Amino acid sequence: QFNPYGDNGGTILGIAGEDFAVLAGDTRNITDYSINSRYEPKVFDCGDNIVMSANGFAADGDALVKRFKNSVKWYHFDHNDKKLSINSAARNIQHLLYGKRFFPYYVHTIIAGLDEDGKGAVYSFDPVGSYEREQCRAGGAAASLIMPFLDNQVNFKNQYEPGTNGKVKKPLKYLSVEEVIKLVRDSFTSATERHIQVGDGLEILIVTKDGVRKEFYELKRD
Amino acid sequence: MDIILGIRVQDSVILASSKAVTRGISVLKDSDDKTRQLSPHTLMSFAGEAGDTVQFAEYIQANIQLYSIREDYELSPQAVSSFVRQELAKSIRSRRPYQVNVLIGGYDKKKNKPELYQIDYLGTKVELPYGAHGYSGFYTFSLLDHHYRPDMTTEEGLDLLKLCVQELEKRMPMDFKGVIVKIVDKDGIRQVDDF
Amino acid sequence: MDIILGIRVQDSVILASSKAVTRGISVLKDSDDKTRQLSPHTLMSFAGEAGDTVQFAEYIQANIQLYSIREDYELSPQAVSSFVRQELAKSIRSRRPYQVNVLIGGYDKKKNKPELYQIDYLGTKVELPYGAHGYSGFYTFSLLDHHYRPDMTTEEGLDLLKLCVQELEKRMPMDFKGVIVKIVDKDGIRQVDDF
Amino acid sequence: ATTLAFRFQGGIIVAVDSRATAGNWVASQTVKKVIEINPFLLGTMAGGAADCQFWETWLGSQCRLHELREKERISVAAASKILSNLVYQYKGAGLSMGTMICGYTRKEGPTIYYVDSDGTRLKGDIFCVGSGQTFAYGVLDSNYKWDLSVEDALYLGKRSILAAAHRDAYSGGSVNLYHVTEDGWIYHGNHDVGELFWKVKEEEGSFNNVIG
Amino acid sequence: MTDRYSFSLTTFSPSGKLGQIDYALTAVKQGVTSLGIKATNGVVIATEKKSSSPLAMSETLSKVSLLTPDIGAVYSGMGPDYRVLVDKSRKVAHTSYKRIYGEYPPTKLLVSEVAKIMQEATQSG
Amino acid sequence: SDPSSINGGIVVAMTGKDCVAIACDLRLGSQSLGVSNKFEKIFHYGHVFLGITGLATDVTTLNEMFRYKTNLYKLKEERAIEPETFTQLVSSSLYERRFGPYFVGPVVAGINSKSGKPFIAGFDLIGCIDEAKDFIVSGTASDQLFGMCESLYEPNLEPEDLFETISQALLNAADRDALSGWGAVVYIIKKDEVVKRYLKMRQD
Amino acid sequence: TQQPIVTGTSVISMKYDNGVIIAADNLGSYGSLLRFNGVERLIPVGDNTVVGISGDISDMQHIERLLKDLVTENAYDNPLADAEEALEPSYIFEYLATVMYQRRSKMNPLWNAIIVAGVQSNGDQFLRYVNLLGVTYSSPTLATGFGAHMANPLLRKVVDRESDIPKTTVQVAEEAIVNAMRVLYYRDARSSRNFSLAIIDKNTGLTFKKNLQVENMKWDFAKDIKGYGTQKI
Amino acid sequence: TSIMAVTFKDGVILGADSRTTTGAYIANRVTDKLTRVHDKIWCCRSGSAADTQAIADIVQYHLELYTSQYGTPSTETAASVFKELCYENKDNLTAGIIVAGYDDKNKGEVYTIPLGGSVHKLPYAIAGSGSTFIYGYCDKNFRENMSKEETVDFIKHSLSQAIKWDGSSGGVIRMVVLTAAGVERLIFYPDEYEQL
Amino acid sequence: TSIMAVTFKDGVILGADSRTTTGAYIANRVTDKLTRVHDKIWCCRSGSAADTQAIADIVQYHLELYTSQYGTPSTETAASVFKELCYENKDNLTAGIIVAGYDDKNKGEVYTIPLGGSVHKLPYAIAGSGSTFIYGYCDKNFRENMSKEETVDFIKHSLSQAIKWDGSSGGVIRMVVLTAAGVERLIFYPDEYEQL
Amino acid sequence: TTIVGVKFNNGVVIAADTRSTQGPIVADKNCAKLHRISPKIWCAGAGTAADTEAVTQLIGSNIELHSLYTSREPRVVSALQMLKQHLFKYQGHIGAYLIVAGVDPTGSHLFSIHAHGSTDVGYYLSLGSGSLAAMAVLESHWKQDLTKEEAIKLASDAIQAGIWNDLGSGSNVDVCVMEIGKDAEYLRNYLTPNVREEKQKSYKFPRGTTAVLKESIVNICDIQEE
Ligand SMILES: */C1=C\C(=O)NCC/C=C/[C@H](NC(=O)[C@@H](NC(=O)N[C@H](C(=O)O)C(C)C)C(C)C)C(=O)N[C@H]1C(C)C
Ligand SMILES: [Mg+2]
Ligand SMILES: [Mg+2]
Ligand SMILES: [Mg+2]
Ligand SMILES: [Mg+2]
Ligand SMILES: [Mg+2]
Repeated sequence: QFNPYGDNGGTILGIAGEDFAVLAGDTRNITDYSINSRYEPKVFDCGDNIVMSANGFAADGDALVKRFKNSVKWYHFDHNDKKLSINSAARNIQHLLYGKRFFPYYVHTIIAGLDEDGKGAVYSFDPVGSYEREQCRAGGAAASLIMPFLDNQVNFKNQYEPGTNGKVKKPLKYLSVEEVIKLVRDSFTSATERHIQVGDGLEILIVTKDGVRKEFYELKRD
Repeated sequence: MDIILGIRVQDSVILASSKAVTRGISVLKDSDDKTRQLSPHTLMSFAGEAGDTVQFAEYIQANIQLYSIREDYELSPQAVSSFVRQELAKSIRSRRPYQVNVLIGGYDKKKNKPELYQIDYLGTKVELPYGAHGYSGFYTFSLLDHHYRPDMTTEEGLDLLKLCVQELEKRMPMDFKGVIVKIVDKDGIRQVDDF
Repeated sequence: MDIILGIRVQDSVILASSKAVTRGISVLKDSDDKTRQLSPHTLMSFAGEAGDTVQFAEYIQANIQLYSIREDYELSPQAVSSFVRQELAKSIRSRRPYQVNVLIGGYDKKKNKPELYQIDYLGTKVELPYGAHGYSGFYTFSLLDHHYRPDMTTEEGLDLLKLCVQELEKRMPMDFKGVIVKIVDKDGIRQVDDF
Repeated sequence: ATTLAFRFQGGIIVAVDSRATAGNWVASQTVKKVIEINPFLLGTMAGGAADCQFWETWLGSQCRLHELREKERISVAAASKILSNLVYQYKGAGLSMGTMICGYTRKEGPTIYYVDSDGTRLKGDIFCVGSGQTFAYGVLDSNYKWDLSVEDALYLGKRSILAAAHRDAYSGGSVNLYHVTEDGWIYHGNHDVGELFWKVKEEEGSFNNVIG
Repeated sequence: MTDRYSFSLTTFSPSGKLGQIDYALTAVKQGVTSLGIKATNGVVIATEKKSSSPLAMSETLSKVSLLTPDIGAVYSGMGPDYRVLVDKSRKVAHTSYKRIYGEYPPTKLLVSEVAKIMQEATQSG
Repeated sequence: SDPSSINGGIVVAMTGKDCVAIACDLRLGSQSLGVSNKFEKIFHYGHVFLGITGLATDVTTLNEMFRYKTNLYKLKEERAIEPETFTQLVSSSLYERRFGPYFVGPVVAGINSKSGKPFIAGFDLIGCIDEAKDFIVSGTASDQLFGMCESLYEPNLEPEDLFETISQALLNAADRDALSGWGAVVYIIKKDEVVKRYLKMRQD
Repeated sequence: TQQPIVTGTSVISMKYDNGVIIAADNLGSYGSLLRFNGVERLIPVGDNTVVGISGDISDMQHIERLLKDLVTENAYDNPLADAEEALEPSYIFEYLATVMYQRRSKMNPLWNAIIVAGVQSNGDQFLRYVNLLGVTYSSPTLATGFGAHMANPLLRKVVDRESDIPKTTVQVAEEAIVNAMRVLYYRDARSSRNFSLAIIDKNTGLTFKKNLQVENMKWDFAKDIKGYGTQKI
Repeated sequence: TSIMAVTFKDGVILGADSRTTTGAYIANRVTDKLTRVHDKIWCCRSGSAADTQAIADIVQYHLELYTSQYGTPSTETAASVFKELCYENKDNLTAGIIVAGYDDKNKGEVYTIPLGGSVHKLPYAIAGSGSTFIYGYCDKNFRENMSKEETVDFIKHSLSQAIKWDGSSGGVIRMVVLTAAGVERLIFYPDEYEQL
Repeated sequence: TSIMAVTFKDGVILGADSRTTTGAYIANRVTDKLTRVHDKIWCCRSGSAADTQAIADIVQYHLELYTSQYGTPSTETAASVFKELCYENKDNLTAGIIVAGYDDKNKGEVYTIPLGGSVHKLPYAIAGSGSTFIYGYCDKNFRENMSKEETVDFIKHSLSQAIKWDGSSGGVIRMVVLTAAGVERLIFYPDEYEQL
Repeated sequence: TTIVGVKFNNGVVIAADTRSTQGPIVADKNCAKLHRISPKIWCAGAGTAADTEAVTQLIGSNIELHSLYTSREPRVVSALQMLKQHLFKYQGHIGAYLIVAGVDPTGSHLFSIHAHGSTDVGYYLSLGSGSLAAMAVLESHWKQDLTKEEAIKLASDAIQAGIWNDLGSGSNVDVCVMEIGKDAEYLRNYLTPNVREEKQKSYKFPRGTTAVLKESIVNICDIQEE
């Protein structure tokens, strides 16, 4: 019997800062126990200061990104070159995903950018289009390895102030872009050690008011 | 849903229908009215798959009300039951059939006679002095076979119905949260508010 | 069978067990006592597959009574519960396992303390202030979590138990025909004949 | 998941938890399970997250079109029936939905409709839906009165979700509270279950089984 | 056939003596001398290679046997009985210890196992 | 249906400077229903500590089995069993049920009384020994624990620093698992003192 | 939904400093029966692109006709059909990739794994993969089927990352490809000795080599191997 | 697998390819499928490699113990022992074995034991997945009382074709010659037999 | 079924057995599997008898309409029409067809269309259940540019062996010769070909 | 898992990677896959890890007793025969796939054995999920009359191919060289090409960060005197 779905592995991570947002993902593409590519880009600049990744089944992932990029193009044609805000992009992607409710895009989608007040924004989608604005979200193979670490080190969960013994929580102080990138790199280094589908390379896209910047880092290739 | 009973006496038809609505683990409601007035002298109770029951009942209700307005005339209980049967007989060979069983209790103003019709989801129609759907008949028909008389008063019909419900409450595993009882006679349809 | 509840208060353990026995379509009995006295100060209630429940309970009862005679001594509730757990843990990897869940309510005469043990058919044992098997806990544990105090009197324990049974009678689809309630304390085991 | 809604003297209380799971894995603790259909109508999320989100936003669009055409607020009866008729068209295809459509109008008063993906539409005073529904029902049934104050009703809804959050493995995170009045709904904050549990335990004397 | 001797061949006499054990000790007494001495940093065991014939290659007959890498044995008495006991002692060190704990048994416990085998030949049928 | 995830729960063990730490949650459930918040999963036989996750009936049975065996070991050997030796005993005992196994994830932690060397080990349900230098994880949130440990851990942590590391590893891993939590215990083990600490955590 | 009937095995390929190499054997299998021994599975498109295809041969022949039709269609009302508006490797791939994903979305796939090898207008090397699921990816070395498991490891030792491409000559690359084909012949039970090899170079253009054979094979050591354990004779 | 045994004037010769596959992967390209159960009694194995090795080992044990008690066994006796194991354990075995041997009294003999565990004495036998493709060729080209050189050519040509068409067959062609003169091993490489 | 087509110096010859089975029952022992789609374009059919008849009838219709408009079709054209039907309807067909024809420009040509609906131009082709047993023989004995008599002997001998080993094949050997001289039918009976 | 065996001039070498996995998760990053059956008979295992360990130790135990009984150094063919008959009896349910190598008074030997009980002979062999990557290297560089140094190089290169290209394999290369007339040399972590880079951040917490409910001393000591 023909199985229209596959699993290309990969792991992605989006984090929203105070006036910036990052969307990171490993560059390894796999089927079963083989490596297809050590560098196959997975996070994409979609225009209008929006970055996107659709992780899981790469054929569906490429299709969705392609259709969203196309939606941005036609939004400009139809609405006098108006900038597609991140919230509007998020609602649009819901309809793209739910349009195939009964034959879904087998992906976990994350987009990142800035909201209309200039604050950092990350949106997270399930395969059939349910979505939420979030501060922090890992997706894909090693998502279960990364999220608990982010709960602890980004939101300071279960951390209290010394001397008070559980009475006073550790205050939620804002993180810089340099601080976030450190946590992203350590998240992926740790995931690479314990997950066989994670490795080769890490590509991070950073979004600010100035535009979209890229950073690349090597990961272990075993 | 679960238990729906019907009994045709001398001058009226009495329909009894359980109040419980259960969605798997929990009883979501204990005051549900499993019936629709199709016309002033015709009442239909119903039980079957969730959603389809009410959808079907209201669909029938709308069609009969449409007929009533168009012709300025109330269809006979026999005519209404035939219309309902055909809809279910059509439905059974559809892509997704209505999983609904009904009782139709009506008073024919032309013949001055009460009439009770039993129709299952296949479109199987029978006119009866008393009837039921599901497992209700298994517990109640032996009592009805014994006590029923065609010349019973409405009050005697209600008493025989109480005995049927008592037997159901004793031997049935499910708690159906009592019954709503409605009477259909020459003056129309009314609900017995203490049962 | 269906619902079995247990609550350990200040000076006693109270076990409540349903009275219904249903074989598929009909309720065959409404006065069934789903419990066995293992020793003068130890009571075990049980629920699971038909036949296996009583067979297992009486088998345990016989073994504890044998121990009592041999040593002229009553085993502690803890000791009895451990014996019962091992039997079920042995049973789960047998050719045909005992499909039986139990509650063991006992008063330890050495420590002067009531004790309640919950054991499922796998041999999973836990000591609790209150417990249940099947779906009973889903309806009752929120009430017990709210009202329970370790210093409750027996009368307060019975009142909290009544509230639990009332919630079960409201939201459960099945009619379990009420409960038999038994108290285990320093004076032994007795049945509350009005509940 | 645990969602409830109940009618009372002061209108409707809606209370929900915040947890979403995929198997044993806790996907999110910050899920918004109350869908703000419009400033007067609320819906609850249970079953399929997408199915609830998508079709209850869609419902908001249909309600807006209704009042543009009819120059009058849509009734809770009519709003709930638009949704139930829609999901009934899809019956068999695999939609998963269990929701309470809640509103307060002039002609109806406070009204709650349980709508469900196999076509069920039930009007009622108290509804609970989700994996932790049975736990919440216990607290609701034993403490509910029509003549509850807005303050006490809000607490009752909060306490009932807490009960479910504690016992049900697939419920938790935080509690969202809403109070629906005739002039619209009023949000009554997000309440972390972790902090709420200890606070309630001390103040109320409940959960003596748990060491704090 | 079948071993129909299911009864003890060693029994208490009226004086409380177990005859067959006493007679086994007499056989040991006739055996060639062997000895053992314990030092602070080692143990030594020794015996005479009493060659039955000069044509016999006495190197092929091992009176001193390795049981484990850290345990050795020597005897006095009936050579064939010793040889089979060494076979059983080597095996029991594996079956009742090394295959369980992943290490060789301590001296006292291997001795205990050999002792048990010898006790059973004193009571079994 | 899957026996190893009916009851839920987790265990984690870590090595530090002249010390080991082993920790577990306190939940026992029946799938979605929480049943007990006092189900401890760490046991000890002398100075050797054993954590066990998985099917709760097997957890209890194996504890009783290893208490049985270590008690006989001690009577015969005239000394307490060591972590290295006990690890082999656990492996042997699990593999004897090769085609009808106990549905568990055991974790051994302790310090060798003669060498003073810290020791930890993990097993699959069938006896395969994972003897890691850094950390061992087990249970329904083992993925989460791997993620926490791999980032939070650093070698040669002092006892009171190791406590913070392992506690935060357990807590945040459990809060991303529906079937773990409802309390937690941490053992800090040194050559001749052991401290046991119950942690405050969310009760959902 | 169908099943493949007549099938072709591995297609292997790699980038080198001035272009790309691609290779595939000449066998059309019918299950375990080595049915057809003269099947060309490398199909050139113009003078800048070679499409290598594995899997179902009936679908390969269909794809071959689509590519032939593509060339005809591109020449229509196109004065620069042999110059600036000639078909690029990237155009040919994107077309095929569209078709493959559309067909899988209708639950009626072309049962193939495809590698498009070529050189673009600006001299850039083009090498990308697409299969029956519409899954696409690029890499310095690409291989299908058994080639993915056995050829890639060998080819990745020559070009392990992007920066190794300019350091790799055509002689070294072809040598690696030819060795990989020998290894596949040793170890793939659905392979043949006869194969085709194509080089697409930005300077020397398209070189298409037919009727190549696996040579320099080691078999002599087989004479010393006896029994399966204890047998000496 | 492609295996065969052929009787001729001076005795019998066994032939086999050397390919062992797991699916489409060649797990061993230099396998020895000609196995010795006695000095001048050999067999060709096809089917499960585990099963046919287990069977052959047991037969070798049986014939070794037979020889110690009763002297050299006949080829018929060896075939019978093979049959007993294959027939009685037919539910749990996947084994197709050709037994070939040389007596001085009986000279060259060939027995084939297919899946069911039946025995068939033949002038020559073919078996294995590759044999299907050479039923026509072998039937047309086999003669009785061929010379050694003719028989080697017959087997070489036959297995050449079996290898050519069967993907599960390949590698070298191994042969074992059984005569009064003794036991001779032959090997033929791809460059030799592919050009035939 | 055992079918084949062989090109030779003067053109092409098609060959076939005459057995049609339903399970083990021979439903027709004198079947004609050599079917005419045009004057000098014929085919051999294997697989579902219903499917291959339906396909052949449609092809004959297509080539008749082709001829009325464009004159005599090539053998390649006929093969293409067969392929179009077999490929596009692969999910609902079980058909293995060999197409053979004679042009004056192209002379004798043979095309085989297996299950999938692929096309393969060959010097000769074999198909049907019985073909498996003669891959070895046909490969060893086929030569290009044979005479008519040699080609008849090659096909007769080949199908003889296919019939001998395949239970699904049997009856008479039918042949159709396609040359410039015209169309000649040949038939060979069991008493003739069994003694070969 | 990638395991190989390579024959050379005066002996045999085996090698293996050090990654053990449970699904897509790496359980142990430095696993020991080279198993000692006897001092000069070693084998590498693929498949179910408990099975490869258990079957090695059982046959290793019985080989030791056999060596003591016969007063002879163990032979590879004995280990092979005992392993295959044990695995055959269990009809593949014991999932042990082994490469068995060693030296004995008969000479140097190299065999493979599969879970169902079939064995093979060869000069170079590979097993596991990375066996195809490894065999590609072996088929490209193997020759007759390899030296000790050439064989170690070839074997480790074959493991590396598995490490880099097979997701089931990773971390380090273990080697064991068995030469005739010499002690077998076990080279644990012969190569280490996968050390983790330093992390960007230290995650050491401030003391008192975790909330505690109760503290208590655990009595690990026995019942005390007096
Ligand atoms: C080499 C990899 C392989 O040859 N095959 C991949 C399958 C991996 C097996 C093995 N892993 C284990 O044995 C793990 N335990 C395990 O799988 N247990 C099974 C289960 O389903 O839980 C039971 C016994 C059926 C263990 C490492 C936790 C493995 O990693 N093999 C390696 C090599 C031999 C170590
Ligand atoms: Mg790898
Ligand atoms: Mg939790
Ligand atoms: Mg919870
Ligand atoms: Mg058909
Ligand atoms: Mg025939």
